[PDB]
Amino acid sequence: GLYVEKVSGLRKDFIKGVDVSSIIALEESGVAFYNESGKKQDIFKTLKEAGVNYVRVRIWNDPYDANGNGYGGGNNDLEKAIQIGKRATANGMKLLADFHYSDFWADPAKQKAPKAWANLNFEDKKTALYQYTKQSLKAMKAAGIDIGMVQVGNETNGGLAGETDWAKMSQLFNAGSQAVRETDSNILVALHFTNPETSGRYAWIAETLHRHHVDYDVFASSYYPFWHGTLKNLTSVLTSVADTYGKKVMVAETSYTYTAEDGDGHGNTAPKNGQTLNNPVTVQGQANAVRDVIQAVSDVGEAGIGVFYWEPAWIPVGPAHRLEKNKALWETYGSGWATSYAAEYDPEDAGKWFGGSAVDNQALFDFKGRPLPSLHVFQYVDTGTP
Ligand SMILES: OC[C@H]1O[C@@H](O[C@@H]2[C@H](O)[C@@H](O)[C@H](O[C@@H]3[C@H](O)[C@@H](O)[C@H](O)O[C@@H]3CO)O[C@@H]2CO)[C@H](O)[C@@H](O)[C@H]1O
Ligand SMILES: OC[C@H]1O[C@@H](O[C@@H]2[C@H](O)[C@@H](O)[C@H](O)O[C@@H]2CO)[C@H](O)[C@@H](O)[C@H]1O
Ligand SMILES: [Ca+2]
Repeated sequence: GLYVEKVSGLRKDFIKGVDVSSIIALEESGVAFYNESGKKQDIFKTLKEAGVNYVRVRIWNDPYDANGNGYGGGNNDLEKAIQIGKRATANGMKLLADFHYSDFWADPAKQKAPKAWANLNFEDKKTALYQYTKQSLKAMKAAGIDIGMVQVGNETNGGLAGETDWAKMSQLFNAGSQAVRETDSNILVALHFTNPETSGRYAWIAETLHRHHVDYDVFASSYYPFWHGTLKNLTSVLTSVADTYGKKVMVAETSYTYTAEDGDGHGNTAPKNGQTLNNPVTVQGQANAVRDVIQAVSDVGEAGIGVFYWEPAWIPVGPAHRLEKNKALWETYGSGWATSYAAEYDPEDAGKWFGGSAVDNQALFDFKGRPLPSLHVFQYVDTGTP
């Protein structure tokens, strides 16, 4: 019964991606995924069949404490990035390596230097970042992974690898870019920012990137309708960057709630009083939201290259009523957004909120691993529903 209005002007090579970085921790936690028919199947195969043509994976330098206890949130390191990349290429999908350049979650409020770079002077940290990127990419190439793009940083609105001065951040951006350029000329270099609704922000950032000669191809943006303003604004601010600086643009992260229920007992990020919810919290609502961001980015014209849905399969390791049993799994496999072992690195946030999935209700799969009708949105935006 799913309905999808055809996206007008959508290019045939539009990037349709998903970030399923938590897939490895989940599978080790016992979680399983299925396909339409209902038979266990590799999620990457189901994604390919759904029309997805790109996979994004977050990479933390060393997301573990001194003893090796994972910080959680998927315990995403280079090693899991290779596992995911291999399965992505094996299923005909390009890879987007997303380097946070930190040992844990990197966002507007958190851009902590990796423990190894904790006390390196700026010069040495820069070359370490360049080196890390270079070696990581080479390990992926060696694994035969088809890399189509690299994100030098994740939501670096106010910092990167412990740095907050934009003159220094730019040098770090170039150190990362350098590595990518040396690895493969065909790999697109992306920079990722968020909060597009903030007046003049993206215009200021783009101009600053230009004044510091940062070498990049894609100006990426997060876009969560709950807090980031209108689609009209998104298109407007991305088009401005595109036309003024000749860059490509895209949405590196987006999602929507298909249900108000919490599937694993650990409070979800959305929905919540105060959040802007222009679509009904249903499977159709979710599908309309995705379809609309795709339209919004496509409306940018030449420069709008794609949209990545963030974590469409971070489903529960168990029902909400088995909360205590779930905690054990989140703790042991880091299949939750964070573990108590991350308190040493991030006492402020992870330190007091560690637990399970905060987005199980925004997946494109149900709590049991079955694909929701909304997964079809990737195929239907080209033609629309029959
Ligand atoms: O569980 C209900 C509560 O969740 C809190 O959110 C927690 C952290 O405060 C939040 O930073 C974290 O977000 C993770 C990561 O830091 C972020 O960059 C990324 O985009 O999402 C991650 C989670 O998917 O999530 C935890 C979850 O407990 C809310 O702050 C609190 O109000 C309440 O909703
Ligand atoms: O990780 C969650 C989420 O954070 C958003 O940014 C919030 C807030 O909305 C901003 O106004 C604030 O400046 O920074 C915080 C981060 O703590 C960000 O815009 C989203 O894309 C997500 O990263
Ligand atoms: Ca939950």
